[PDB]
Amino acid sequence: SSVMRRNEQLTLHDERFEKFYEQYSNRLQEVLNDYYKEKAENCVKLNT
Amino acid sequence: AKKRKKKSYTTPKKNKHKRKKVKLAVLKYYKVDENGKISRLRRECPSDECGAGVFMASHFDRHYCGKCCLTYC
Amino acid sequence: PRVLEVYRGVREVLSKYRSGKLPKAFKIIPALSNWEQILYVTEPEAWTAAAMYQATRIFASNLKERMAQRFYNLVLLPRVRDDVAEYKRLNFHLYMALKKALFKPGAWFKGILIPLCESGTCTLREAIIVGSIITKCSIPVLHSSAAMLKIAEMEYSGANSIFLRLLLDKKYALPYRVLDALVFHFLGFRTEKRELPVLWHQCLLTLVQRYKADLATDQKEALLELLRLQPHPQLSPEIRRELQSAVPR
Amino acid sequence: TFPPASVLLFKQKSNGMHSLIATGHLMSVDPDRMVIKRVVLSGHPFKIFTKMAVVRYMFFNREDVLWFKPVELRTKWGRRGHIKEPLGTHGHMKCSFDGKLKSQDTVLMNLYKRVFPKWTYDPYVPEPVPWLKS
RNA sequence: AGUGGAGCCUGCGGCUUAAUUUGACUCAACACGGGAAACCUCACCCGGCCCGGACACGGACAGGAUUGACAGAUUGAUAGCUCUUUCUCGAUUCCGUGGGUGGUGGUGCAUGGCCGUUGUUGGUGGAGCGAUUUGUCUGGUUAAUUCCGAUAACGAAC
Ligand SMILES: [Zn+2]
Repeated sequence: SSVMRRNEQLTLHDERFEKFYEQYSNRLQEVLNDYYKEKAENCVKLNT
Repeated sequence: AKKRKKKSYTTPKKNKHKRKKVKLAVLKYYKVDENGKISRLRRECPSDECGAGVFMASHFDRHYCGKCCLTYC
Repeated sequence: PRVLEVYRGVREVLSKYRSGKLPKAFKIIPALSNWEQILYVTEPEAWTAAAMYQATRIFASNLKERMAQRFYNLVLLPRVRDDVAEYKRLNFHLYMALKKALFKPGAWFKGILIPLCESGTCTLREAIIVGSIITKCSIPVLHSSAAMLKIAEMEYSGANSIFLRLLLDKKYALPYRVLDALVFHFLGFRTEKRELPVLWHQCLLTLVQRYKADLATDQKEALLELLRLQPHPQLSPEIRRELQSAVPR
Repeated sequence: TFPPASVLLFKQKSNGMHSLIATGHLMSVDPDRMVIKRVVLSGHPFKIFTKMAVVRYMFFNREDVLWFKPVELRTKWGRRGHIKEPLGTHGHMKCSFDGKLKSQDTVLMNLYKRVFPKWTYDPYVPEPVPWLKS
């Protein structure tokens, strides 16, 4: 904080400074099964 | 030094593909009776985080979640 | 177990990725709890620039700004600094990765810009590239003003003035504490015996082109004293002219 | 007309006004005086090696390069060269030169035709209005 | 012993090709680019998607600007970078109009940062106004202004 200030002419917004300096499974196995099916479907070798 | 002529050549690239504009998509989520009771047309998501706010895309056979990709039958 | 070999497989995929769809296990990385372990399994140091662009795309698209901050600070920024240092320019995929990282500005400023500035070893080419990247992206006024306060309060390096100048070129409405910090930084350059480059003079010149209508008379005379003590044969008459023809309010 | 003869060239400007545009005299009368129209075509050498380059945008077909192959190319920076081969289906070509070309350089070719005046002779001339300044 | 004559292979010219990518042409051009290239290694060719800046002006956006996306239909490509499904994402904006206005530009010029130690021809002397010369040479010797010695030269550096 400095000493030379805005003096006059309005304050529109107050600004938030205390967030910048003050900062510092079934789906999984289903996706695994989908990945395995996709890896198996790259070479099908069975269907006619 | 020796400049260049800058050959112009006209190529029309005005036609570019954009997605369609959906207007007022909130109106089909809820149906309200004349008394004032709200009926929810779309299924609520029972997920870990996006509950009580997120609706389902209503497929021809199933429902789809638009934040965590939950699929039903 | 079975998860570990699948993530070794997608580690092998991401080391050679050029285009196309990624495996769905890669796209559900932010939704999982122990993301750091599987991410270290995927070995981000050996990733391809297109793969890291897609990773930044996924991580920026999925909220939770703290985790995006950690990804930008830990993985993306070291890759950018390594690619500028060796190739002397930034790759196309990594450039669009930094733009899609500026899709999330709060994690970007506190994760990419400010850590790079406080590292101290930021070169001039990195400053030019990152400043052009923030020039392209439209930035929120609050985040830009907070970052400008940050870079004004920091210790001086030659790369910092490029960032400050390209933030002043955004022509946003400035909070008055931010302008106080800027004027105090420049008046902190009043007694320095070090020869200052044309970059610092151009940053001061930009501050006088854009924000001369919101300067008090006392700090106006202080800036005239600053020009008197630290002159340039070319820019200082123009800064003096722009300070002389300024109306307040 | 047998020379000497004074020669004036006027332009019908607007509202029946004659504006003097050129003054001079009559040189010898002959139809065998060849008037040659030049057309200059420019191409950008975008793949430069030693003493030969790959140049584009001067042509856009492959057989245009074969048609104008015999014409010697010159350069805005003083080089003189000749078309060796076309490579692409587009108008990309290999061109040999006497020296090495700069990156900021442009290859160009001069083409010539003979042009004859248009028969728009009529002895009737409109009567001018008195001259005034705008 | 061969090579040059023969078959094969490789290199350079030339000839073909849409492309047959490329610097070097009697040693230092000639299996050099670690170059034994089926994808990369490729500098070449034929096609096809994508988007390509800031600033100013004019629109739209909170009656969502825009981001993310499961399944299926397409083109030569598992293109949510299009359609059916439009579900979420809360400004992080994208649509035209422009302009020696250009910047992750190319190139030249000037000057500086990171590391320590303190056979040629000068210096002085002699000759000539000067270009120049002497040193740097009769003889013997040595790869050699080297060595022995003579000596208007004496000492040296690389
Ligand atoms: Zn979802």
